[PDB]
Amino acid sequence: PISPIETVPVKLKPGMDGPKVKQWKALVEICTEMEKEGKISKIGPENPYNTPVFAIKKKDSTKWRKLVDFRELNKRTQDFWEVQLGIPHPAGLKKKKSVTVLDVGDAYFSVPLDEDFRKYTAFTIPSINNETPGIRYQYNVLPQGWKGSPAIFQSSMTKILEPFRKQNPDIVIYQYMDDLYVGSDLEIGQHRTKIEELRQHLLRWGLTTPDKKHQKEPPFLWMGYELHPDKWTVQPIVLPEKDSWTVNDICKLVGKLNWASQIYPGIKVRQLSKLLRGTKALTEVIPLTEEAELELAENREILKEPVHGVYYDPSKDLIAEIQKQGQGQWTYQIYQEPFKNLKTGKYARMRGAHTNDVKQLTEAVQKITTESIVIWGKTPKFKLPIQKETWETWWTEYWQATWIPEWEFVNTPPLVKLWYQLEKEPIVGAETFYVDGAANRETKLGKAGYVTNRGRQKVVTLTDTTNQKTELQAIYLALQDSGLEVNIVTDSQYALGIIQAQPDQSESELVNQIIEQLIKKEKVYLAWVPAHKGIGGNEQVDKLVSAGI
Amino acid sequence: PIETVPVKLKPGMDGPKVKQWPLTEEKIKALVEICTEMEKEGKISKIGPENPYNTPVFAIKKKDSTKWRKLVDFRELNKRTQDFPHPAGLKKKKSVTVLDVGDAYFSVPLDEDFRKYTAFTIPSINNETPGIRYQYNVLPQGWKGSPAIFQSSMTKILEPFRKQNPDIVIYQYMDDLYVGSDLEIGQHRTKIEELRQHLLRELHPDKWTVQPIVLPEKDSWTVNDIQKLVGKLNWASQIYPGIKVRQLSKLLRGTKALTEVIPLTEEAELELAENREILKEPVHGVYYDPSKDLIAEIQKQGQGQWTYQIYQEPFKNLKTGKYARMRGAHTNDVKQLTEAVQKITTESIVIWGKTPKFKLPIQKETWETWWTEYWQATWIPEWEFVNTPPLVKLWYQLEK
DNA sequence: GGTGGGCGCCCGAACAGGGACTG
DNA sequence: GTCCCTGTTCGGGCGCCC
Ligand SMILES: [Mg+2]
Repeated sequence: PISPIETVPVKLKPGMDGPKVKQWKALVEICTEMEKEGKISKIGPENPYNTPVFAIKKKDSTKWRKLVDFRELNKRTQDFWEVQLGIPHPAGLKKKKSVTVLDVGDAYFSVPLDEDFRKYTAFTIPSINNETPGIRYQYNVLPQGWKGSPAIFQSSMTKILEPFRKQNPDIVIYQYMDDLYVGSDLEIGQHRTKIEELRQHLLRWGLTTPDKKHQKEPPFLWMGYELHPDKWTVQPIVLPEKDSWTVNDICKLVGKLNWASQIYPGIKVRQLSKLLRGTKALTEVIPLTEEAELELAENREILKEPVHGVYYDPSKDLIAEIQKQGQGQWTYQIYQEPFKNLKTGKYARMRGAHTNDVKQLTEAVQKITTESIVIWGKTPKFKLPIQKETWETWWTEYWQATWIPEWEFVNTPPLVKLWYQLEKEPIVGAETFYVDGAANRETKLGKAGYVTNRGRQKVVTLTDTTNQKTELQAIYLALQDSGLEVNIVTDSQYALGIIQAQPDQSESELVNQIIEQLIKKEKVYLAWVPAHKGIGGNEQVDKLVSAGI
Repeated sequence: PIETVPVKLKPGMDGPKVKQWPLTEEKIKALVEICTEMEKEGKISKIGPENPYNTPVFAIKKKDSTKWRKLVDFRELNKRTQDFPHPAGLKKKKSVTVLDVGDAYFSVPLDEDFRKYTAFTIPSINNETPGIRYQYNVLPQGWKGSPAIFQSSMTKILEPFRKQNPDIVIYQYMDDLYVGSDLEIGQHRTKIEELRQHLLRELHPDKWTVQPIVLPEKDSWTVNDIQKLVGKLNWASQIYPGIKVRQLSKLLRGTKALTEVIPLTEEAELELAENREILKEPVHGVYYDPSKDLIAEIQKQGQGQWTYQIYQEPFKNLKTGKYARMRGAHTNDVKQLTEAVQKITTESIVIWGKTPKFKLPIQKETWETWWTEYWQATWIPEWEFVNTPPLVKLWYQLEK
């Protein structure tokens, strides 16, 4: 049926005509079954518009479908505010005495289209047999590929399930598109007979529920998983074991993996996924890299080994426990009692040229938080690979305002740390190094160097370079010609900025070394002075490096 | 028959489309609670996806109590609505009370063909339903436009209270009512409750303080101690061109080990003395321009020690501040920062009448995850997330 | 082949912002 | 103004769902 629900007004963008083209081949006829159902009416040829059409087949080949390419209409219809904000998660289901999972039948085709807009959805079959001026329908229901349908349908669904959701403030219905899951505080046969009053509700509004009525049938199927009374698991995932690999071939993988990594802990994808780096091709083959292949090896390992998830309760409490995986990667996992996982994840995002393990830890804690608020709607308690103290260190000296929430030290190696601190105070004893670099921006030739109280002076001429770079090279000379204790005086804020921030990794080879040498050092004191203002001995270095440029 | 005034947006601009962000069960639930009333009582309606626009909502526990307020982040819709003097004596009253009125604006019906911009969306814990959307039919709280339209009648309302009580200045920015008096506190509140009983139909401005730039006092100096001096001075330059560094940066002539002691010369010890005076002087050339963005920034010194400045033009600071929070074994940077920004925005409003744009010393993700927990005002200032040069921290720093 | 919407993950394009520079 | 060099937004590919 078509629903009795009031219809939803949609315009075209502020100045468009509507679509219009034609198409062409044994044109087959479901298109009259719709006629007698009200879902399309026939139209008189002073309706200007036409949109192409065609046929294919079902996403589970049981029917040999029809479809319209509103790809033109879509591009001229008003914008919407879509209303699916996210995908519900199983791990966020707090389990109810009784349950069902039913689906609406033929639902797009069950809600009316605004009539002031139906004309635009006018499509026209070629001919009954290859030529006569053919037939011409509009739609009276939500079409199967117009950008309006989903948003509008979802709204309508909601706006209908409404009186059930208050006539029962307390039976829980998870609604994703045209699919339902039902949750009841009632014993099976009052649920059973409550699920009826529901089905009958939808019917009254024009939504039928065939079977398709997942019943006394745990495992319920829902949302791509396999719910149970007490656990849940992902319908098995099979890895693209394609002995040669191209890009799209690998994206196939990582995507299965990220989907995988929501329940199978440990899943990690750093090396697969720097393979896309640089490319200009989408199909271009990619030689499986050594650390990659070795990494790829690891994942297939995990998924063999089977696992489940669990449900939630406002009763017991949420825990998140992060663990340092490899290079810039992390693996979390939320639960409520010890080895019973509730959800897990994977934060590997690389934000910055230069970072250290404590900011990645911060980001991960950030990702996991907002996400918990999304699923369970509250912030968790954490357990983190970093000693209560390292944090206070960091949170003391770092100049930006940072903050991790209610947490407690777990002892899961690798542990997080700051591979070196800078000195607050200059070093009695240490050579005091004055560094400075220059570089001609025409010639891209440069210079970096140093000058100490003990009167020492290098001056390496760099090439194909930038001013910023040389100023970081000079800090680099200084550290590698200085012994285990050293003060340095740079004129560059750019440099002072990176290093104060205490990087253990960066995109730069220069900074990655400057980090090496910083760890090897015993005490450093980095000090700044304004450039080109005649200071001792920022003056002396500054000429050293500045003749030639 | 209660009549409606047409309104619309900056020319060529379109209404907001801002994504709603994750709320907490307690925030949604409190939002679903007052949205129910808010439509029943005929103040908002419900709307489908055919409304392309959207502006975010969360919910604030405006007291220690159990009465939630809902504010809409109209910053975006605000800065697209066509707009249009300021009581100078309010900043200088013994104490000011800030009322939240507030539930007054629903009294006037918003113009229909504008309602479509007021649309917002209430999410679902774990996404168990699509979002439910509403749209205002009556001047919403938090929009530049409500206080506007309503002033007409606010002024009728206040007429006799402003007249009878001459010594008091009442001010209206957004949902807030800032009222001020030289009354002793206690005589003040009895008056402010007299206001509240009328409208049925704590700030101490004179105490706010500027933290100037200050030079290190010590009885011996190192190369290093001077280098940190010359450079700070060198920067103060751009502010007080009446500064002087040359006779002092002469001391660092050769290539001296950071730790070696320099003695200050006849002039040096007087140049520095002449400088520490110039910094007492009022910055010359600063004139609040009403049509320019007000720019506030903030640096985190340490130990609940926050410093701000507020300026429209670089180096022409209208106010340097130091805001001091807690030094704790349970301290919250974001919470503090949240508190800083609010306090600052409040002087900002009290003094100049408008609200600043903040340059926040914090990672955007970090700030966006939490600021909603620790907020308490019925407005929201525009902000961008900076990364601070750890240098310009030393400049404004304090010394024990 | 020629179908819509949603969230996620990555990555590269476009920028924005600053801070140094040239003669 | 020009360079650098950081950050950010966005759109494309895939994953998964209806
Ligand atoms: Mg230099």
